[PDB]
Amino acid sequence: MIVLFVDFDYFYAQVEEVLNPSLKGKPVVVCVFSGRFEDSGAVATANYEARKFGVKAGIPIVEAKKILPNAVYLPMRKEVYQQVSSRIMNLLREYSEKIEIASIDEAYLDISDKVRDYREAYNLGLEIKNKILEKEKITVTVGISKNKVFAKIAADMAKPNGIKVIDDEEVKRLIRELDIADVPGIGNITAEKLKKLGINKLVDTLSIEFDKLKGMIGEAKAKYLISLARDEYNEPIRTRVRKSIGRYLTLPYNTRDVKVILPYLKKAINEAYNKVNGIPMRITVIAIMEDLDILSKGKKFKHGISIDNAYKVAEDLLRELLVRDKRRNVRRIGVKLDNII
DNA sequence: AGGGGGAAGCCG
DNA sequence: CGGCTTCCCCCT
Ligand SMILES: [Ca+2]
Ligand SMILES: [Ca+2]
Repeated sequence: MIVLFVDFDYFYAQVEEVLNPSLKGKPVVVCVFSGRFEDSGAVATANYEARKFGVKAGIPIVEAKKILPNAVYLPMRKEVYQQVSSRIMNLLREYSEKIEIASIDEAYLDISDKVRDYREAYNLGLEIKNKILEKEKITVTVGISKNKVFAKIAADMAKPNGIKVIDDEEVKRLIRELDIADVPGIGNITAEKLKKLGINKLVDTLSIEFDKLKGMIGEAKAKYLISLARDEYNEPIRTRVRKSIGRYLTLPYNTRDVKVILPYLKKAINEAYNKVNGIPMRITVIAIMEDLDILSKGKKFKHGISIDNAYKVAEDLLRELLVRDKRRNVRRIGVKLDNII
């Protein structure tokens, strides 16, 4: 199996630069403004000119502005980014049908029965890059390896505007030298738990008894990590099915008054419904509380949920959450549409 | 043994 | 911080 992973470089910011070539070479900070205060909210994506100063995704906007007070701060334009992305994805479909659209800016291609050699793979990666740059004016990073995980590692190593192959031998070396924290799917929580016990590299997870590993990080990731370190990850390209579409709004203040909350919830459902190209069979209401804790209550039907009962159902789920948590106020309210068609 | 449902984790 | 995905209870 030969897998080619495509990772659109600093996507949102880069789309902004394409829409405005006068931004290129300037710190660009694409943010999610929350509307509560001016400058409230978080950074969503920043270009390299910004991230070289610590201004990156996840940090509060006011921190960003503290570090880089003269950068170009732009609000999320997700509909645009998504149009561009759908075009690049369609573009990618010409090179393979076995394709997994992992997210808005990431996609996996099984080019196995379509190259037969890693040279062809590299060259095809250059072809893909040149095509994408030519048609959509954005640079991507291509990773190529023996599976999805190492393709992604390759991309991670070559960002931005890179191309990288990880042959079998380099896989062998990587199992031994690559930090657990750099393993795709492994975040800071898992990495910290493992780090506490001297588990630092992939091969390290072999040194510890399975039951103990599972006891630390859960069966799933334990099986995952181990299979990687044994170089037995054989997982195939699964075509899409990412059936979650969400929408979240921050309330004008914290409150338990459904009379205040429900309105914002409906608009959320509204904007959620037109973002999706199909019908959800399951709806979940999601409340972010005042202590930032999150409550979910959802319902699935054997049929599609029209927007008009999405309102009713979601109001029921909301009231239900307000019974479930009699203590805290709500700070943000949202919805997740699942099981789409 | 199995499929929800809801909380925990990842990562831009 | 925000929005998705993963995962692991939990109750037949
Ligand atoms: Ca990415
Ligand atoms: Ca990682």
